[PDB]
This record gives sequence, C-alpha cells and structure tokens, in this order.
Amino acid sequence: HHHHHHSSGHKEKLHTLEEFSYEFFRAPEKDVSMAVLPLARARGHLWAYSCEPLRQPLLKRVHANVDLWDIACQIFVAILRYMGDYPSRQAWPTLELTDQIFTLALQHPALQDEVYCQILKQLTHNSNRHSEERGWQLLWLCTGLFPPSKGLLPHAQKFIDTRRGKLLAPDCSRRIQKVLRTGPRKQPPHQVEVEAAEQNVSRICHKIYFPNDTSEMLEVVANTRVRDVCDSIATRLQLASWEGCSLFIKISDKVISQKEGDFFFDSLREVSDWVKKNKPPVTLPYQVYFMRKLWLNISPGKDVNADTILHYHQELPKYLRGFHKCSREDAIHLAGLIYKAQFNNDRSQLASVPKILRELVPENLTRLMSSEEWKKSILLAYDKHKDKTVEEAKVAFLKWICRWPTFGSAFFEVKQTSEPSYPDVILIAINRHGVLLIHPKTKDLLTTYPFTKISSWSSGSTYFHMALSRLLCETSLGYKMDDLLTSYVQQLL
Repeated sequence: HHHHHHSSGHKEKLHTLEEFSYEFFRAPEKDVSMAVLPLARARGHLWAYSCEPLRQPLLKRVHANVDLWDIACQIFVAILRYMGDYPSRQAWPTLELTDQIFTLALQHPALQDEVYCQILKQLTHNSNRHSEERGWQLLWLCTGLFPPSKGLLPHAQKFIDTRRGKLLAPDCSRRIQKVLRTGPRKQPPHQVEVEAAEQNVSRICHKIYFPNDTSEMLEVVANTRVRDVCDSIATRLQLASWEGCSLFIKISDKVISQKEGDFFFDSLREVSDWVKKNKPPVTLPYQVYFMRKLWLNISPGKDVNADTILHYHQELPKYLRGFHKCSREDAIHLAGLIYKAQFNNDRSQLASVPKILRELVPENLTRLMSSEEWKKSILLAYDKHKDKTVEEAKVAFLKWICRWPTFGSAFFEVKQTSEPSYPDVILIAINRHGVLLIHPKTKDLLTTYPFTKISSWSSGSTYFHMALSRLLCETSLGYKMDDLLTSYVQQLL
C-alpha cells in the first residue's frame, strides 16, 4: 500500500517504531553491578531518541551477524555527530559523516533498514529542535539512495505521513516513491547533495558549460541520470538531437566522459575518487561540460542550434591549432567566416586588436603572408558576408570543412617508437573513419586503421598501445584515447 495516499481528515497519533520493534528489533538491554562503577544513565526506549551511543545493532537481522555490529555502532556515532548530539570538539567535515553513515549500507543491503531505523529512532521523542532538523536532513539524504524493505516501508511511510508538517517530510515520501522506480544509488551523497540538505533546501541546480563560452543551470535530483541531464540540455538549447553528445568532468589534468546510464551524483563521486587515487583529503574542484563526443553522420544546416552552439566552437580551436591539411586560399576564405562569426559588422577590430591573426588563422600557416597581407585578404573575404548572419557564417564554415578526413576528430600529439618509417613525434586523430596517423610537418595521412581491423588497445599513465602491425605511443592522454576508441567501436545497432 505504498502506492497509496492515506487520509482520515484529522491528525493521527505520531507513528513510532514501538510496534515494529517488538518483532524486528533485538532485545533491549535492561540493566553484575558494583557501587564503584558509574550509574550509566538514560535508560529510555530503543526505538526512541538516545544521546547515548549504541553497543549492539537495533535490528535482529543485523544483530545476528557479529561482523555488522561494528559498522552499525560507527553509523550511529556519525548520526550523533551529524545531528549535534555528540561531544564533537574535533569538527568533522559533514561529508566524512555522511560517507560513514551511508557508504557501507549501499554495499550491504542488510544495513539499509538499520540506517532507516537509527534515523527514525533519533527523530522519535527528540526535544532538541536543532537535532530534529538535522535528523530530517539525513532521512532526506537516505530516501534518495535506497528505500526501506517490504517489512519496514509501511512503518517508514506512516512515520513521514503523521509528520507531514515537517519541512522536508513531503519530499522524503516523494523520494521513496522515486528510488523504488529507478533503483538504488551506487555512491553515498555528494558534496552538493549534503550542502543542500544542510541548508534545508530540496532543489538543486548544477552549472553546465558549453563550447560557446556559455553556461546553464540544470535542475538535478538524487535519482537524476547523466542521460536525463542531456535530455534537459537538448530541450534548453533546442537541439533536434543530442545523439553522440556527452557530459564531461574537467578535473585535475583530465577531461573524463560520463556514462549516460549512471546516476549524475554517482558519476561525479566515481570520477573524483578515480582522479584522487591516480594523483599521489580536500575536495577536488571540477567543471561539468556538455560537448559532442562522436562525430558520426554530422550534416551542417540540419541542426543549426547544435552547429552554432556546439560544432563551430568545437571545430574552431582544432582548425586554429593547424591540425588540418589546408591551403593559404582556404585560410583566407575561412578567416573571413571566423571574423564574421565573432565581430559581425565591426570591421575595425582587424586593425585595432593586437595578435588577432592568432584567432583567425591556423598557427602553422601564419608565416605564409605578412600581418598587413592577411589583414588585406581577410577584409575582402569578410566583405562577402555582409548579408549573412553570425549563425549563417558558422554553418558555412562547417559546410566547407565537414567532408575533410580529419573533420570532427580528437587529436593527440604522441611520441611513437613502433614504426621507424614514420617520424618520432606523430599526430593521432580518432573520428568516424578510425584511428588516423598524420605527419606533424606536412599534414599528410600516413595511415588509417579502421575500427573493423583493430583487435586490442591498452593504456597506462605513461603510454597507449594498439594492435592489428602494432602501434606504440608515449602519451599522458592514454585514458582519453582508450575511452574514445572503446566508445567509437561500441557504436553498433
């Protein structure tokens, strides 16, 4: 009957775990005594608020396993510390408390009811308004991670239903409904989740960055999946489709892609834990980016919004690094389009702005003409776009380069030791055609390894290898290559 909303018309007695305890809680410790030993006071109910730490698990099923006793007791202390009912001279960071409360319960589903019972116990006959407020914050965190069992659920629902007047109570009840639909979380609450709980705020917005130097605030809940955020981003930006687009975490010297069917807050913690371990207590700053990952079946003009927000600002810095094989004539034609996309009608910035040529011409082709020469040729190419919009210019830029073999690729400047036929330092490109090998001086295609022909690939922190002929690369970017190759290979319908 959790699928039901119950009513009587009036306020019912506040529901406790007293009746539940009689069957599922273990025997309460009643009272050999010595007059020298201290009294050891506060002999209240086991199912009601106690400022005294536990010594045995509350539940029979957790008490029946001696290995679970230590975890149960450590959970209760972190519960006490969190709620401000413990002598805490040592001010523990709230995340160390919340990790200690929920981490092992995600691992051992026996502890899941134990966590619920300990929070509900602490919310029963609690005369402290600070502690009660904090207790509701933990229950709120809990309902977003795992639900109570079949036997516990009716009691937990009635506990919330008889206290509907509590600020976070309607949300706790709604959250139990959601975690039953979408399943439990893999990670304990995140920094963001915990900071919103602490402020008694039940709505979270996370900032997402776009390649066009913009950002949006996206609404996220405990059960939000990485794909759900993309669906929201695609509605926001008005993209026809986000197929081939993914979210990325820019953290440390890494740009790590997020798995679509992973919970957003699970994905955040998993990546940070990976990064934290691969670097040798303070939290790691990060940015969340939405970008195109796989450039398969991209047709400029079909989705103008994706073209002007994503594709242009993604292709632009690659072209400027001079990764493509292009002429002085292509550079003049494209620099006029790049000028129009950025300055629109302001014609004077080409003379005014110093080092502007860096923003308009590939770094390799810069030496072909003098400063005044590029300026003269670019103005003439630009004047041809007076009746175009900034958006038209961005789509024209793309239409002209979209058929290029190196268009929509990820570039890696590795050190190869495999074939002495090729130069020492080489440029690798992963795109729709496969793994492309390019000469850095003359941008000629050395070889193309299609996906159908690749057998295996491995990467460490110091390298990347491939097999068919065997390719050896010395790079720190191995993780991104490994990931992009696996992702491209995995595209099968």
